[PDB]
Amino acid sequence: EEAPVRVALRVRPLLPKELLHGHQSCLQVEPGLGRVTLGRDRHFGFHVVLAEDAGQEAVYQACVQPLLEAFFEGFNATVFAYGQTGSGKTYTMGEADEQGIVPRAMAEAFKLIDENDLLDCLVHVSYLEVYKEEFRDLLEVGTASRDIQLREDERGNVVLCGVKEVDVEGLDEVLSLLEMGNAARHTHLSSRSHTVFTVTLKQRGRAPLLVSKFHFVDLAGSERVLQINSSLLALGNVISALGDPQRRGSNIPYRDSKITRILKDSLGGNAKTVMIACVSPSSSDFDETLNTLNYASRAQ
Ligand SMILES: Nc1ncnc2c1ncn2[C@@H]1O[C@H](COP(=O)(O)OP(=O)(O)O)[C@@H](O)[C@H]1O
Ligand SMILES: [Mg+2]
Repeated sequence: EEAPVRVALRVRPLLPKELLHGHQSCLQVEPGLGRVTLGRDRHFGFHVVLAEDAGQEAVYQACVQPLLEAFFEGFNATVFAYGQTGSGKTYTMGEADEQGIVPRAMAEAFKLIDENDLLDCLVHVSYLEVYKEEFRDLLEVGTASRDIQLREDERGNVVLCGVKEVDVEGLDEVLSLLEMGNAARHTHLSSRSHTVFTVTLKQRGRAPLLVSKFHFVDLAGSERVLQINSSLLALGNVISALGDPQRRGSNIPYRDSKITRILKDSLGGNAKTVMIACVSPSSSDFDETLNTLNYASRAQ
């Protein structure tokens, strides 16, 4: 009935391009100790640390599978990928073998539905982009931003008005929708916008209403030019508050951004949340890697 935000760090390999430009790793990663060392003497610990050799299935098992279980119990869940552009958020979240979190979680969801034969289940999905505090519905997109509203009901549940929700019965249908949403996003950068893929599960007793939501979010790139003036800083403020024993029982400032408002019922409290902080090990990215390590640390 209450749980901390779980923070996972994912370190990707140094990329060919980075190697060819003369860069080398500035991170020593110790997965079994749950920790990393930046440069010579900057040490950071996280709930889960995944090294460059951790494959997609390993990330999914470490970070996401336990959310999937709470989702079917009727808890809300979110997994978000955070980090600078180029760090591996999209690769990790898998919405665009090498398949990422979304296809694996959806594959498992439909198997669970098949297994729970005493429940009658309905699943629908929405797929939204947030850019400069305006929504675009990627499954419609003929939808004016002004016609999508984010509200909250009396029981604290987030209510979307004007967003397309599509019933799905299998992974094939989910993959098809993701392909079209991703096509629709282009015909403004993907690294300056957030995307939110929301899966809603409605379960009723007898013969395959408890309602839960699982959000999969691929956040805007965290890089900075160098107080709360950005959606990433609003999200960081919220997760900081939740992780702070003095602040966590006080008023959590969800209202500051659309991203924190849409996740309000699915971020800490009674919901289960995992942040996957993605980092480049490249020495060329030292400063942004430090920024992400520090941001992720504030959530613990
Ligand atoms: N864990 C990983 N293993 C191998 N390649 C990766 C990994 N993470 C990211 N990459 C690659 O690094 C590049 C940037 O990844 P991407 O997912 O686009 O990052 P972001 O979404 O954070 O900008 C892509 O070419 C991607 O294939
Ligand atoms: Mg990306």
